[PDB]
Amino acid sequence: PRRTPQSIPYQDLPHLVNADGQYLFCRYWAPTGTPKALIFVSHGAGEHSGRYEELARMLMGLDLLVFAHDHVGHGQSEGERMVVSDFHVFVRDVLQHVDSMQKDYPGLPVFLLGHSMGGAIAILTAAERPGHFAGMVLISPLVLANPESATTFKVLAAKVLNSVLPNLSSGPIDSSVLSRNKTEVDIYNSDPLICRAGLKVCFGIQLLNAVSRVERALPKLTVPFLLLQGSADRLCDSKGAYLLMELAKSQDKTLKIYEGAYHVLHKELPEVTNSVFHEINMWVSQRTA
Ligand SMILES: COc1cccc(C(=O)N2CCN3C[C@@H](c4ccc(Cl)cc4)CC[C@@H]3C2)c1Br
Repeated sequence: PRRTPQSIPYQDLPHLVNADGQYLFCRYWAPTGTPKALIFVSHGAGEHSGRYEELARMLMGLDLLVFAHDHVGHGQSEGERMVVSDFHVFVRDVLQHVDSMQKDYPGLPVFLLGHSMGGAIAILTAAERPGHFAGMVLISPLVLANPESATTFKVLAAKVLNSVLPNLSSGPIDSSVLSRNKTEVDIYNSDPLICRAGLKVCFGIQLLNAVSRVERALPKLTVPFLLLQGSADRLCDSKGAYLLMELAKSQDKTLKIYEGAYHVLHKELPEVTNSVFHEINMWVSQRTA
């Protein structure tokens, strides 16, 4: 029996096998009756699908069937931790899962919800299939890197390093910049399914590839979207949210800025989290009625 990295047999859990023969752990939240729509939840770097329990329960409460998987190299899925052969693997695997759900629920509209790197994955998925998705909810999507981290000098130095020692790691991401809510920082720091090892050079290069690919995809993006962004985000720069609003061709695009908020808006100070849940609820409800 194939087992998760935590030694649990996949036969005990919801799962799928991707095109590379890797098992991905899956999570579902289905309503009691006929769903109004489907929504895939796309998590960020280093985290996993279980972090979306409360948001998913809210969406299921709106009669959507919510589905997710842990991206390769994350959570309870297989793969070396936080590495990927090419960023497109994440997009391909989302499309596999979406195609499987659409075959089981034909005719239902499908939405995407993505945070952080998961938001870049959602943008690239929707840009790969224009007109396929009904809408997207983006929570601090990866559109622009922190400008102090991604200078030309440092990107060229990382490309040189990647050519020699692709597995060399930097220090870990500073978890205190994820959220002003210190209880949520403590929860993040003690979740065994989160990867807090330093970012490997090779994966840093894939995240730079995601940024480059997102920029080229923006003029192909026509899907309706809700974009939520904190003004003090040190991981996905707020300028990227403004760039997405300017360059996406979508006729239905809305931005809400949370002044002073950090990166994980759905796990921020209660005033911010409650607003994020309310805005997503309203936006999805208006587009599923
Ligand atoms: C747990 O890891 C997490 C948690 C939360 C967010 C992220 C993430 O996606 N980022 C935070 C880093 N930044 C690094 C940046 C970069 C790479 C190489 C070089 Cl030379 C310079 C800059 C590319 C974009 C990513 C986005 C991660 Br990674």
